[PDB]
Amino acid sequence: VQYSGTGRRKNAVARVRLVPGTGKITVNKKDVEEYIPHADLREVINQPFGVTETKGAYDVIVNVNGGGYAGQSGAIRHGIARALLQVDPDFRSALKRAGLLTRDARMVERKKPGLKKARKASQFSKR
Amino acid sequence: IRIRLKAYEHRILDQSADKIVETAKRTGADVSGPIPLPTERSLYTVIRATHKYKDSREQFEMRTHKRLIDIVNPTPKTVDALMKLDLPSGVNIEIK
Amino acid sequence: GRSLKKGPFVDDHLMKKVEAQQGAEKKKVIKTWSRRSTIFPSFVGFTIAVYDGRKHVPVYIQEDMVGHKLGEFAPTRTYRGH
Amino acid sequence: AKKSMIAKNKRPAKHSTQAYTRCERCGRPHSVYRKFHLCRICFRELAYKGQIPGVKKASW
Amino acid sequence: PRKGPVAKRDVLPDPIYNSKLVTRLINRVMVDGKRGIAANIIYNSFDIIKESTGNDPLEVFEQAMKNVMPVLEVKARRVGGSNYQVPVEVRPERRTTLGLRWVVNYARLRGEHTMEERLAKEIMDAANNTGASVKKREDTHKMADANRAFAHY
Amino acid sequence: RIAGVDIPRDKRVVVSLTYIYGIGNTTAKKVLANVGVSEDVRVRDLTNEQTDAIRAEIDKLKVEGDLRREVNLNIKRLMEIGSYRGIRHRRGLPTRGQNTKNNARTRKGPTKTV
Amino acid sequence: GQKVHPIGMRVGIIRDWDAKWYAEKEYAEFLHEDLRIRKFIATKLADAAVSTIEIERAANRVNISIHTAKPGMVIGKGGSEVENLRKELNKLTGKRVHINIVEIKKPDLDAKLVGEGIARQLENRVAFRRAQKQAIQRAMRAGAKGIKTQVSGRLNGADIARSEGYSEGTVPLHTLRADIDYAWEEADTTYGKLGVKVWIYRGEI
RNA sequence: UAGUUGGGCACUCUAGCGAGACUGCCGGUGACAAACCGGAGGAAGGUGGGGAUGACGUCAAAUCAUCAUGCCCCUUAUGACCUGGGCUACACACGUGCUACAAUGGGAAGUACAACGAGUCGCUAGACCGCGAGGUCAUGCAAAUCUCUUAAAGCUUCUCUCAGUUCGGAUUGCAGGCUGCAACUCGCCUGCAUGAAGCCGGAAUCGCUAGUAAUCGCGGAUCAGCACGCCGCGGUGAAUACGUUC
Ligand SMILES: [K+]
Ligand SMILES: [K+]
Ligand SMILES: [K+]
Ligand SMILES: [K+]
Ligand SMILES: [K+]
Ligand SMILES: [K+]
Ligand SMILES: [K+]
Ligand SMILES: [K+]
Ligand SMILES: [K+]
Ligand SMILES: [K+]
Ligand SMILES: [K+]
Ligand SMILES: [K+]
Ligand SMILES: [Mg+2]
Ligand SMILES: [Mg+2]
Ligand SMILES: [Mg+2]
Ligand SMILES: [Mg+2]
Ligand SMILES: [Mg+2]
Ligand SMILES: [Mg+2]
Ligand SMILES: [Mg+2]
Ligand SMILES: [Mg+2]
Ligand SMILES: [Mg+2]
Ligand SMILES: [Mg+2]
Ligand SMILES: [Zn+2]
Repeated sequence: VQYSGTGRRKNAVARVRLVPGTGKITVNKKDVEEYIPHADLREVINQPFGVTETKGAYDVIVNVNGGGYAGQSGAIRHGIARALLQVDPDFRSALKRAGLLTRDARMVERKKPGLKKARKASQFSKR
Repeated sequence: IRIRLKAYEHRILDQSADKIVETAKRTGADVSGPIPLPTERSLYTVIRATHKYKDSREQFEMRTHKRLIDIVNPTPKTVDALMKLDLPSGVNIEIK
Repeated sequence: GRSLKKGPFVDDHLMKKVEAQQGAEKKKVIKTWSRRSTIFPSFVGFTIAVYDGRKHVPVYIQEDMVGHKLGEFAPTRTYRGH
Repeated sequence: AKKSMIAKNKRPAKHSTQAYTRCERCGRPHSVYRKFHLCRICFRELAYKGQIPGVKKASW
Repeated sequence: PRKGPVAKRDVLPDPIYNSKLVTRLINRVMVDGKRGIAANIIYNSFDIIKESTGNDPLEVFEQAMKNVMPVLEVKARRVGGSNYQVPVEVRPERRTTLGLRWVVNYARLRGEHTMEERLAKEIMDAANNTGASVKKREDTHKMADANRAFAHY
Repeated sequence: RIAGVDIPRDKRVVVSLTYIYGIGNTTAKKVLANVGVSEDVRVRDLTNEQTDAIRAEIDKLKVEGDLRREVNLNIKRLMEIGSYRGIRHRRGLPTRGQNTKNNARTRKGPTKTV
Repeated sequence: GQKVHPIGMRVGIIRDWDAKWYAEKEYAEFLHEDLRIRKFIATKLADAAVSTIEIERAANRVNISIHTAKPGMVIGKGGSEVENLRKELNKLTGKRVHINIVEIKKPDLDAKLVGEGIARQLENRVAFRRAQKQAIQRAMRAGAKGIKTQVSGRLNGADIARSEGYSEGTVPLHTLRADIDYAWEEADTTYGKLGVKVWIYRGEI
């Protein structure tokens, strides 16, 4: 038995799979520390277990691709939350109030024409 | 048999794809698809004005939707049937 | 710069004129529009009136001058100062 | 001088790099799309008309 | 803005000290969104703090914050043809903001070769109630007292 | 020291050699490779025999007054033939094709606000 | 301020390409061929009420659907006139040109036809106000949900150009679902060019 | 050895059809309403975020050099052909950007994650030569199939140690590569050589309220050759909004 899930963040998409274990997390055939060497991002990933009281209960195998490490970290967190819901609907209340279920929709705003960036404008001289 | 269809409008593309699938299915040969492919997109930007006014622009996108069809166990009748089924000029079709 | 394989460059008409004048006791001015021509050791000893955009300026060739484009030796535009 | 320039551009060029592309609709030399062989002005004009296949206003 | 007060974005606490204040400091030091360098420098600075003083770096930093955080700021106000400053109590968010801002600014001004070293030195001085950050806080409070006659505004 | 220029003593040998005119970073690494001397060791620790070998390498090289005279001979050569390049040198203007309406301060000198 | 072209705005939303064909490597040649065909057809059938030209391409064949309010005039007697046109188009292009004709029911609701009619009248020195008003009446009787028209230039040969326009009903250019037909024509006078613009709004889609 | 092969589409993805967000329901305020505040659920809550969309008009604003056009002027010339030259000038002034002034850094080594788009005589794998720019042989691909294209910041080690420096990369000499008939006027790029100003910027002045600013690369249109510009894409990622006196 493996509980699956999918998370998305920016251009990173992660297929998550929970297998009951010691909390060891492997992403794309490599450990979380090997792949994401940023402790902040690793803690972000582990948030769902803390809220759901399932610390160390489940090991996670995640196949994630696209975007950078931080975006993929967010995507991994979203997939883990979805997988926990699969395991137990009753986690929904805690997961929602923590907002882990909610899909972070903030994407890269496109560049506007005439503007050097999404909102940056050319330096202006009155005269 | 492998068939690649390309069209600027997904609606006629789907209509023609249904025509191809139905004729092939009617002829008896098995059909795989229709398989959508990533719609190719080209973008062109032009100054909206005809003189100076560099900042104000307009952008035009050309979209090419593409469908794929794989007909398995092609019967002899199917080849002529697909060569007889004529799609509008609005759809471009490639065979093998 | 110029590829070594392609070898040195010079306009054919200019090259023909210098060759015909090679066996000349006293070199005569060669009037050319060709700025592109590279200078050659054979070119040494000649005076070339190179077009400058409005007239052919004569320039005398010598061993030091060889190896450079003719047009460089004839400035195009004039600037005296302000 | 537009007509003489148009005719000369049509004629084969003496050297490869000399060959240059004009808008075959108006002869405008600059901003001639290779895909459409039209200047930006003529391209935008015809695209609004809908007589350039595939093209349409871009938005996203 | 014109409409009214906006909602404030929150920050998750630190991974190793588990406090929002440390994360705010990391963001403050952050430059060009290079949060990796920011957090590494903050942690190195706290290590030096624990070394040079066996106390908790978190406690030392809280002491530095309490020492640098102002209480009464001066806001400029224009009265007719004369403009002058007016003393104002600082809302706690601005208090923490000013504390972190002053610390980082003055730390960047320090003379030690490495930023974590500079930050550690400045934090310890602030905890000790000395240095440029406390100097700035003293000046702000001093200015508030000087212009205190305008408090009624 | 090496060719009459006191290279810095404490710095690493690679950088100290670069302080020689006519020797860049690439040439410094090359000569150290030839001599077998490590790049990290400082010159103040370099033994005298190492210095002699390095001097031999440099002697084989052409640097310092020799190099300056060579390059100045080339510039003098341009000016004496009177090339476009020579006139560029003569009037202190960019020679490699830069625009002069703006910038060109390096060749021209400081600004003359007039 | 300026406004987007009413047709170009809806191309792909409810309006479709008039050049209805697909090509990749011959895009340039086929588009130039279409332009020359359109120019030649316009010059030839200027007298005929030719509004729309639709081109379709299949191999070397070229199908041309010509919409007109005078299909009899365009065809001629016994297909004589259209056949002559077909032969000339074959000479021009160098490939088979199949031609189809379409009857324009309610020419009053066509932008180009109405605009061309107003342009003819202006060339004939009719009061521009009268021309636009009667054009509006014909369109409204034909059943337009709305019409709008504009004439700009040296009206009555005045030294200072200006623009006079009229409208009736509803012409919501911004509403995208709305089917608003548009067309621009120039009426050349003794004083220069006069520009005529017509917007016609039928039942929305 | 390889999602390779067999096998399956479950997941992702792709692209059609749909569903969903409609102040839709609960609470509070409200003049029985409009509407406002909050809550629920939900991925998204009040326009969810962004783009397209630009009213009547305004400035005799801009464009007779995209094009068309009234009128006026030229017609062996203000028309036309060719070569060369200029638009690249340069005491200075201004605007817009690129790189920097360094340690939150530079150098060496390792190692990881994108997206948008382009390719037929073009993208070009792999291999040989070359320190490099690239040259040679040669492969697949008209392309979710091959290639451009293992992105850079990142993270992890070593070195440098506050120095106008191992910062800086201007200027200049030499020697090369390419494209092209042709690189001097007058291209880009590379190696060696040199190492300029520049130590955070007067009066004043510009952008931005969030995946924004800031910061990092990637693609493309023009295009034989040529971008620090423009269009677009993705990575990391803040501070602040007290308030409407000026
Ligand atoms: K062109
Ligand atoms: K120049
Ligand atoms: K300037
Ligand atoms: K779907
Ligand atoms: K004109
Ligand atoms: K005119
Ligand atoms: K200016
Ligand atoms: K720039
Ligand atoms: K380092
Ligand atoms: K050149
Ligand atoms: K500055
Ligand atoms: K190019
Ligand atoms: Mg060219
Ligand atoms: Mg040196
Ligand atoms: Mg130049
Ligand atoms: Mg609107
Ligand atoms: Mg005016
Ligand atoms: Mg004229
Ligand atoms: Mg210019
Ligand atoms: Mg310094
Ligand atoms: Mg705003
Ligand atoms: Mg971005
Ligand atoms: Zn044009």
